[PDB]
Amino acid sequence: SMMDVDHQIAKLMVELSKSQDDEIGDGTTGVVVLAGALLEEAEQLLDRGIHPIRIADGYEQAARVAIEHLDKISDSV
Amino acid sequence: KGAYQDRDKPAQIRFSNISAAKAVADAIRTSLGPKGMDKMIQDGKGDVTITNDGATILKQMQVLHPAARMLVELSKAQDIEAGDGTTSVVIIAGSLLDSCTKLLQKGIHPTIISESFQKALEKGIEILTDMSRPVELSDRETLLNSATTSLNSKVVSQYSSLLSPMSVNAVMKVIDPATATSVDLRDIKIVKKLGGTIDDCELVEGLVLTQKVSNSGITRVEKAKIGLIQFCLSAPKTDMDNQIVVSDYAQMDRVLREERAYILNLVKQIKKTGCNVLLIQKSILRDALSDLALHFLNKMKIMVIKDIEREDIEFICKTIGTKPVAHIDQFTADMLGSAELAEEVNLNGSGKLLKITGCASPGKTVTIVVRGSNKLVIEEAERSIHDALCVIRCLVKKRALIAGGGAPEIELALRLTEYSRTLSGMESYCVRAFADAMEVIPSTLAENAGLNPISTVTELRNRHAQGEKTAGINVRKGGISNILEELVVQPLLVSVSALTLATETVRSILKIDDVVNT
Amino acid sequence: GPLSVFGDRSTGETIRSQNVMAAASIANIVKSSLGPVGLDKMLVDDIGDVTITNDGATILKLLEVEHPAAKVLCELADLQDKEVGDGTTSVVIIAAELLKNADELVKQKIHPTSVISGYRLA
Amino acid sequence: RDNKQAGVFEPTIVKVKSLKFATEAAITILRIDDLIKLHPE
Ligand SMILES: Nc1ncnc2c1ncn2[C@@H]1O[C@H](COP(=O)(O)OP(=O)(O)O)[C@@H](O)[C@H]1O
Ligand SMILES: Nc1ncnc2c1ncn2[C@@H]1O[C@H](COP(=O)(O)OP(=O)(O)O)[C@@H](O)[C@H]1O
Ligand SMILES: [Mg+2]
Ligand SMILES: [Mg+2]
Ligand SMILES: [Mg+2]
Repeated sequence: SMMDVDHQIAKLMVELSKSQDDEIGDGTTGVVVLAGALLEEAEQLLDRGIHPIRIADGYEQAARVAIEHLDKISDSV
Repeated sequence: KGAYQDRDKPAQIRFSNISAAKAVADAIRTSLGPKGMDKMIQDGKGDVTITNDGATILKQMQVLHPAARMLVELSKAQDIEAGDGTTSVVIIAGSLLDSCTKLLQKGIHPTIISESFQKALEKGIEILTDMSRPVELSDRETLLNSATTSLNSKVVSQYSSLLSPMSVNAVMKVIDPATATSVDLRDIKIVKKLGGTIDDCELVEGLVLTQKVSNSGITRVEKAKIGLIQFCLSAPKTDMDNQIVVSDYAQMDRVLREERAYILNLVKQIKKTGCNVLLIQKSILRDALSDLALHFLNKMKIMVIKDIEREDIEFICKTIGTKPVAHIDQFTADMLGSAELAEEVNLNGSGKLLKITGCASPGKTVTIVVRGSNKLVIEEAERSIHDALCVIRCLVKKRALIAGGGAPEIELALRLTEYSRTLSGMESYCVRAFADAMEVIPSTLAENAGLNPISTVTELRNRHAQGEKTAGINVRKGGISNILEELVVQPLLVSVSALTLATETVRSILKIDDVVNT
Repeated sequence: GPLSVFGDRSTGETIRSQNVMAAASIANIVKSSLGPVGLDKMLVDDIGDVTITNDGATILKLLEVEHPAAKVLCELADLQDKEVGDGTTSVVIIAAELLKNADELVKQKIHPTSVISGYRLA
Repeated sequence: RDNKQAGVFEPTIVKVKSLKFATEAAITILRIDDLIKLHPE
């Protein structure tokens, strides 16, 4: 938020962190690191020629799998 | 907790170099393969250049980043050593660096990456040599197929049927196939003349000159005796300061007359040898061909071509058996060259050429006349013909042949993945990176062909694992096949040199940690 | 951005459309001077020097062309004039129309190599 | 109209060379998929 960004994708990342803070109040740095990592991997996938929408759909599939796995390995306090 | 690494500029510099290199690789990825297209480059001066050659493209685009400059030098080195592969080498280098990115991120040291890359390079040279098959220079079909493969990528590929046999004849005419270990492409002269079409390119066994004939009326000579003249046919002139002081009117008439007589004696000593074609070297500091000399030569029925350059002399002698004469005393019949014809041929109002065809001593020299409708297409035809000649030169150097269509890259990728699984450690990650990085050339071939790169490369990997090591991307069928049936072959030297030079350039760039502005 | 070349870069359909536009410009200059019903053109050389002509090679020589893909067609007219002496307008018109239709195919994603093979065969 | 009887004739070389040169030009221009225009100095 304090960062004087001009790039619109960086503005989207600022919005991402702000959203994590609004909903949760923690994770505001994890969300950004993870999104950057996902895009960095999509970079190689696009180099290999996959459609960015196919990449996004594979990401949705894997995200659903990871969310259910979190519900699975979770503990209660 | 080891050493904090208080400095981040080395890593920033590494990433900047990798980014620049990958940018160059990704910029020229489209000029790779038979389905690859050309780039137009307008220089700052406005000199236009259409080309498919990686070395040409990189040299012509005034790259500014240091790593990109180094890739330019890499492509030039590949052009020297093999003359073919100047795009594959840059793409391989860019890909190796783009993989070094994630390796560095994992936290591997550039020195470990460099050593593991050297290991992968040695194993890959082994693998490519195992894939290779020997070749006999007598295998004219193999030579034709190598040349056709080299030309498939260029604008002159519909003319491959014409320019591959010429590219094989030229080299096979300028080398002793039994003893030759290399070839000097300066033995092959290329003459770009506008006009006609690329289907008009020709292989002249004799000599071709752009210099004009000085005689009017004598354009054609049969049973031609040719002499090279490194002395001047004009009034005598000592190398020292010389004057002719006249003090009486008679000495004037005497001066004119004695000059006439000097010139006439010269041209008579020339005629007496049987010479009917006269090549005069270019002469500054003195008139090499005075009007009197031209008059006398024409009256004696001698064709005269002056302004021959002092750098074409060794070529002209090698070609038409002439011996250069620098003193009239040594101008005799044994210092001439016998040619069955010497003619000034016209090219459909698009200029004139002096063709000395037929030779009693045609010594290991040939000329290729490149025709064309545009300056750009002529220049690119010349470059492509040079690539074909250089492929034949690689075949002469190393009598070994490798399949094409990304078959060596896929086999390399596969066997180095296996090697990586066997060399467990932190070198395993780097060798696996080397393998997946070289797996990018097939991906490029597929993308440019118009296929699904992932599916195509997966099918290629699968068939090479099954055992079809001569399997590649058939842009004619649209998928995978045995590439030798499409006759896509290239010298082992090309792939080997590309790998070696790319690995060395990558290690050099990995040993860099700072940039200064001197 | 990543590529540090000190210049501009056109890529893909952008540069293909530009090349076709340039060729079309050159051909539309001369289309009106074709056949027994074609008409002549004035050309003024920035000083009041006047030139009347119907010869396409003359027109394209006198013009000051900036695009290289259009310089190609100008040189084509010059070459036709050198080797034949007639057809300098028809050759430019035909080259431009071939370029137009071939770029239409390349937009339909027929590979330019395939378009070129077909053109050579035809 | 029957142009052979009307007298509208052209040397074969005109049409032949027109076709060949136009094809060469079209191929050369179509081979271009990129353009790098360097800023003058
Ligand atoms: N007909 C073909 N089918 C499949 N691959 C081909 C064919 N012709 C050439 N290649 C491949 O294209 C690559 C070289 O193309 P080119 O654009 O000339 O790049 P380079 O400058 O690296 O030689 C090589 O991998 C070669 O095997
Ligand atoms: N009398 C005519 N009737 C119909 N068409 C004609 C006649 N004379 C010439 N043409 C056509 O005009 C076209 C072009 O003529 P012109 O513009 O004068 O020369 P070019 O285009 O060859 O430079 C040719 O296709 C030719 O067949
Ligand atoms: Mg926290
Ligand atoms: Mg090649
Ligand atoms: Mg006409």
